[PDB]
Amino acid sequence: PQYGIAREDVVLNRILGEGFFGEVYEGVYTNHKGEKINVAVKTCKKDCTLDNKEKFMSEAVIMKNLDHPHIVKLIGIIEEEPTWIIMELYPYGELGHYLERNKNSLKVLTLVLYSLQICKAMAYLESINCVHRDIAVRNILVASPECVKLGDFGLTRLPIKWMSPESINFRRFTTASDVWMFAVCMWEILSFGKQPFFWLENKDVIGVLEKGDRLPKPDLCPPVLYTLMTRCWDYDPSDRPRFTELVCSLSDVYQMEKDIAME
Ligand SMILES: CNS(=O)(=O)c1ccc(Nc2ncc(C(F)(F)F)c(N[C@@H]3CCC[C@H]3N(C)C)n2)cc1
Repeated sequence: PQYGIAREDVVLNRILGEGFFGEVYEGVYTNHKGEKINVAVKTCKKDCTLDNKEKFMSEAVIMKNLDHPHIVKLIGIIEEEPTWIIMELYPYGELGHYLERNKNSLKVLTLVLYSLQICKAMAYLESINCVHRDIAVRNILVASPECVKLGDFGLTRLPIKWMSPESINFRRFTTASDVWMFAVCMWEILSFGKQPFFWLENKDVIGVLEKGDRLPKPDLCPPVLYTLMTRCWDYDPSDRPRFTELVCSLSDVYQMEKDIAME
């Protein structure tokens, strides 16, 4: 057998966009069985520090070990020469843009479905007490109109407007902080990709939160779902639902929204 991937197997065709560590390219990987897979090929800047070259790899190896239908798929790794991380390519791009573009067609059913899918990826991460620091629509890829995948990165310049009080105040990041951030992501989804607290500056966020003030319900967000978001935004992290519970609740909301739309 010829397990793993050879640099021969992979051709670069165009720029995709800059990733945290370096440019990412669109290309085509040719299978062990001759199939052509479209791929996003991540690279690390040649001039970056050893600590950065090591984090790039550290993240890669974790992504290699993760296996969830709603987390971006790592196909392989070429360590040598210019290191290439070969990910599956998701043709529809980032959820936030996809939502902005399709805001007049998307039904609430689908928005709840994307929320549920991300919540399942998070319940998996919670089962290993892996914390994801970037559960946001910019960092979720659209595999198909009915499938989203949580991004790699986030598995200075912090996403203040997505962070729990404890994160902002003490740089504490736990599962419960991820629950808070995940509800913010639900809010972006149900708002068709608006930025949370777009009407504030970063410095003003914590004070508003400390006041008990919260993102308001998006127009098309079901009240039941907003109540759910609201629980995820409990100031006290012990009082927030776990991800396993949220999967159950969101499953119910999803099944309800489905019934409503089919009849
Ligand atoms: C939405 N923007 S776009 O330029 O149209 C586009 C933007 C991505 C894509 N596919 C795409 N597919 C897979 C991946 C990933 F590497 F698996 F995560 C990916 N990563 C993005 C590329 C560099 C940054 C990272 N984003 C998610 C933060 N991207 C296809 C089109």
